[PDB]
Amino acid sequence: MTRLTVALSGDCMVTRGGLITSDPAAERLRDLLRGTDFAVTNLEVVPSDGRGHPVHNAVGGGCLIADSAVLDEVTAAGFSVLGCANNHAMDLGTEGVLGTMDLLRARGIPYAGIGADLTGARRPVYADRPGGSLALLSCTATFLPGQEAADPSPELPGRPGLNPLRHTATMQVTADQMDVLRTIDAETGLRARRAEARALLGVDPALLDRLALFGTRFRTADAPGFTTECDPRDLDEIARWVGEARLRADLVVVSVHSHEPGPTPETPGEFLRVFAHRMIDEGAHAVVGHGPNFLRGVELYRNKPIFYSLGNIVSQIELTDRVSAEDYAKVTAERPLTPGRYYDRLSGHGTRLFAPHRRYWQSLVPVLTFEDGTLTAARLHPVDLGFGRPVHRRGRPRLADRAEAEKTLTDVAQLSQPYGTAIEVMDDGTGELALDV
Amino acid sequence: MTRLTVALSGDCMVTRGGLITSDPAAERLRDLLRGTDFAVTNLEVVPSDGRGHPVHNAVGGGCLIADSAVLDEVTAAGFSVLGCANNHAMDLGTEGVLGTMDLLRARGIPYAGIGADLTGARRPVYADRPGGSLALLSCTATFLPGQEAADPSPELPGRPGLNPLRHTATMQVTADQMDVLRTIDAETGLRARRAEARALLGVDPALLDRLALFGTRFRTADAPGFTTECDPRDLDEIARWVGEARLRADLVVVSVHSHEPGPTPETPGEFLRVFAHRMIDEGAHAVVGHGPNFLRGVELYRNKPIFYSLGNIVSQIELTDRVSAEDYAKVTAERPLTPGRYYDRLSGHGTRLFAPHRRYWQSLVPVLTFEDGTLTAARLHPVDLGFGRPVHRRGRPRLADRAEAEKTLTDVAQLSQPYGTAIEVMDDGTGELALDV
Amino acid sequence: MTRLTVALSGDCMVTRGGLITSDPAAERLRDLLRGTDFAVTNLEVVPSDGRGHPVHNAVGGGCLIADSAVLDEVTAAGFSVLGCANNHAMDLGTEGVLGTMDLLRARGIPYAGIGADLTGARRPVYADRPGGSLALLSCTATFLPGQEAADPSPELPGRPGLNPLRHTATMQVTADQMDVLRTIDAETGLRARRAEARALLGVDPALLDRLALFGTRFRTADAPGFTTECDPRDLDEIARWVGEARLRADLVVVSVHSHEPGPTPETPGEFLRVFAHRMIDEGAHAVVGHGPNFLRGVELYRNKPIFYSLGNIVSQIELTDRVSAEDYAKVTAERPLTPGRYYDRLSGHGTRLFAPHRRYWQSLVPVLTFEDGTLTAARLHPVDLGFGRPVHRRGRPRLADRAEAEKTLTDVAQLSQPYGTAIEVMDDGTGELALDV
Ligand SMILES: [Ca+2]
Ligand SMILES: [Ca+2]
Ligand SMILES: [Ca+2]
Repeated sequence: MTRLTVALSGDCMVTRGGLITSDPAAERLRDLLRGTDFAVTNLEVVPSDGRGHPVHNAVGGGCLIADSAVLDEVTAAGFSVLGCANNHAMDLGTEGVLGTMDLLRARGIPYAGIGADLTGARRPVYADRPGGSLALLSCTATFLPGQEAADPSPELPGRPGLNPLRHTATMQVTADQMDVLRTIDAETGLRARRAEARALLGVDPALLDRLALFGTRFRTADAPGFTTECDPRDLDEIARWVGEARLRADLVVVSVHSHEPGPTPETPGEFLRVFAHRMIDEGAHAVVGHGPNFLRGVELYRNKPIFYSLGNIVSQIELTDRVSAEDYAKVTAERPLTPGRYYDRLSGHGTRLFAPHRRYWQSLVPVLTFEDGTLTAARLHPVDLGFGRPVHRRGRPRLADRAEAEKTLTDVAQLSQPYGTAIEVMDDGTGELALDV
Repeated sequence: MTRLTVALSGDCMVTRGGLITSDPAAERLRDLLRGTDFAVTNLEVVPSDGRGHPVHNAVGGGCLIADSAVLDEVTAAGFSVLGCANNHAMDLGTEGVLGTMDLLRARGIPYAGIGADLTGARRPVYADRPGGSLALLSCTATFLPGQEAADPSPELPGRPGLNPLRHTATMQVTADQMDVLRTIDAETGLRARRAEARALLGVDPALLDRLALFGTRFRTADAPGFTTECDPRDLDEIARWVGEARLRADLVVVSVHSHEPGPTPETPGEFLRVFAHRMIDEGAHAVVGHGPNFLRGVELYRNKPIFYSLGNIVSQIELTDRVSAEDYAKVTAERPLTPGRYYDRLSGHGTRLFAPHRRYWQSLVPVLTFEDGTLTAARLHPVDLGFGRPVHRRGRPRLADRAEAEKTLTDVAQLSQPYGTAIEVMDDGTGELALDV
Repeated sequence: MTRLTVALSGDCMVTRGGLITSDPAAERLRDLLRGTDFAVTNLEVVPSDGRGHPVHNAVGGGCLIADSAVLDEVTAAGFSVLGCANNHAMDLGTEGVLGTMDLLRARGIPYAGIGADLTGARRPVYADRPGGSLALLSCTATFLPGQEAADPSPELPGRPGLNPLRHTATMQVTADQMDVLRTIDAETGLRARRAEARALLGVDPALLDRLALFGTRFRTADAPGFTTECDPRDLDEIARWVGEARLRADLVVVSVHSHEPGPTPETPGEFLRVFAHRMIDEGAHAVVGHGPNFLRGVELYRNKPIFYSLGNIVSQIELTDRVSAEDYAKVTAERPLTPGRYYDRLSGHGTRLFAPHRRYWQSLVPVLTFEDGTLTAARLHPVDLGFGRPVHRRGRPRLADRAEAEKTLTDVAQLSQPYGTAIEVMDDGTGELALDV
């Protein structure tokens, strides 16, 4: 009865115009996006007209702020529903995220994942088309503490921010390793410095047999190990809104940002897999992931796709003309630097960071087809971002040529193999997931 | 010489985008509306950008507030002249109705029935087209007391609000029933509590042989009965403006909102029939009614049509994302509710309110043709609103298929039979009124 | 250890300057007020600079709006903490009450009973002095429905308004009287007009053996009677904030507005007595009442005073220069009226309303002395408002002369006798309550 198509993509880090070049492979990507009912991307940049102040985001790679005109490039490329919860949305602070919401609403762009308070950041956004409706929810597990939005109290307003998916890590250690840690705690005098916190709260906050030292949670175990788990509040709250969106839309897509690695950099964190299964358990039709700036595996769970990371769909970090003073300070310089010179010195003249490795310049655009909520097709379109090209040309997306698309499709198939996912391959380098329906 | 077509419709309770789906029956409804000279609907929702505060409208079913973008859906569907006097226009208070007027005027949408003062709410609006002009007046007989607009004094401004059609109800009781009422008044001690109101005003305000007790008017009569009558001020004032509009437009349409039932729910209140006859007596070319959220009869009076209720042309109450705190309090909940969950619990999981009954999901769009003020045709187009479909899909209008349109046309013919109205029926399920001209 | 004095007063209906005349008895009243630690009055007028729109408050006697300069007269007279919850605070709507809050905060005047949302209207205000602190809470049981403030929801803001003390009245009727009421319901056809409300909600909303007809609650009883009861929500919420204020101030005063009469006009409603006992049960040090524009009895409950009504401390209703158009319409006139002529015709040229009766022009200012929360003194100062004087001079307060103060003190003693209250009388006409401490 109802038949809807959804295009998915990863980090859209756009800082320049001319996003879609005159290359036929780039114009064919825009044609692909425009031809779908909904095209989702993750706005990994703060569009700005001047509102806000730069926050110190050194671990995030610096501030990512661009002229608000890049929003026109995003929409003209074909993207129609934006996810905004990520580790850069708060780069201009609470005033910046309020400026972003204003810019998006003035341009008529549906967005989710940020809000004036926590509920607004958690809400889904409903995009209505003549053929049906899509609900988008957006959250992130990577962000500086405090950047999460807050709901109001009877006496104070909330706080603008992002929709959080918090998680805790626990270090499993043997009983002998545990005794050495507490010995180090006592002998270094650190336990003595918690003496008054014991008197104020009534008990040692390091004694939970659990243990909290150096801002890290330790637990006695049979063998050493490492475990992660979602925050129960965030998991239940996000799941709650997913069930709400299922009643009011044909399709529910959950967009999650997560840099956190598993046992190996290409595997997702264990908490992210639990989160993705829960979202589909609550009624989501797809889970699209991003963060690590490279591709990760694709899992089919209860006949619904989980894309743990679609990498970057646009990557123009080194082309931003907005570098904060704290970011400049990370590069020792004998003279004041211009933005382009700053990034050249930051990457060691191109010998480190994202430039030398091909994984940061391959992408994937899935196009899913649903019929009455059932997944009937999941096409895979590999995207090339121009590895090895000059800094001013790399980062713009185009449909990969046959040879490169096959390499990307092989990578995705290999990353998806632990989940039992199979891929059919076309002659042009595109492919599609093998479905059970 | 002059030949004009007017499409009429009922309550437009729009809260979502994609009002006209990709269904050919829905696209053919937009084609029908766009093809007329004037398409009138009743804006039964407050479009908002944030101005105002929710009023407690529990008897009205709750607050009905939507993103102001729904105005674009109304105009793109084909509606061109809006009536705004109804029991929801004041859902965001005087500031909300001032915000609505701003939104409508910024989008170039003609409207009537609300204003900054009582005269502005009473005025007609003149919609001019190359083929002629239509004057629309809009009033409502259902609203919370005080919501009516007010005119200024020499010392104070007026009050923003709606154009009212007030009415009083009188309970006819036998003389023995009357004596019991006054006995109950005296013996319960209620008459004692009016002792000082007697001293301040000079007489008992319950002694009018009329009688006013429990905020109700009682009158001695031969047999028990029930009578209603329009407020003389509102009837003369509205009639006054109708005569004004007749001098300045080719066509004068009066739009009246009224939930009030007659002896049976499908019959209009006796005052509404007197009002409708008066409007045509003063020179109106048509009277379009709405309120009860279902269809009522059609009457031809002095060769002019009276549509006592065209039901809902759009019905998306359960899809609103704006639920006030007082509205939430009507549903006892062990945890905070989302809007969709709140409406599911309010309707008893769909077992009560408007969902179980088909009458709330059938509609009618008449298209009238006038030639020099004379009615020469009155086509009837039954509209389906999707009974039994999921909550996120029902409420959007489309031209009913042959089988359903014939059922709707039978209902209208039956509801119109007490007025002597006859209908010709086409092969597709549409029809037209039998005219005397 | 701590010793604090509190002056109390009733309705302050000020609309003109020169509140304290050059009469030594008036200057001695200001000296009395200025000499206390806290002087409480009820602001029974909307101070305005132009913000808002007049609401239709016919049952309240019309709109009561004045130049905001009257706030300077209130403070210069000696009043220092204002209560604002009453049936006139909303005379200019939600915008007017927001304008009042702005005016009060710009002048540094502590106030309670109105707010931007329901919680702000319920909160106490803390007035701090070098000798200690007083917490004031303000609520009203007389107001037009909907004027109560509202708290926000996750999706909509609250509503500015007043702190409500709602209550329900039940008419006790015999079983035979009950059967006549339902017979009148069925035979008049009124029960037939609820036919669809039965289909929508699932049951007749008039069948609760209780019964709800004509917007009135009826109950079968042994004998006819009349009972009132506080709204459980308002009683528990107000009591909740009283317990909060007790922790943060030396003294807690609850100011309640109530026109509702008991079995006789001088007795308070039964619900008001239950409310007053509860407030002191929760930790309030005094309950000051007002509304009826005349004096009522004084009760000592658990060694804490309850003043059910202190009448008017200022009464200049007929001197307002702001008469709304709806208020003008209550007087049939052959020519447009000026404010003074309008009030002369409204009172029948002075032969009715408040002018002919002395009870509306006598007042009382109690001055309470507390020592560590214990009431050690309660002086009574009768106030004269100028009965029989010209309209432009009556309504301004002054300490009553010996002869008139003794008459007022006799009235208070008589009104307080049913509660077992005794009064000592001084030679000047003032007095004090007989305390058990
Ligand atoms: Ca990131
Ligand atoms: Ca209605
Ligand atoms: Ca009053």
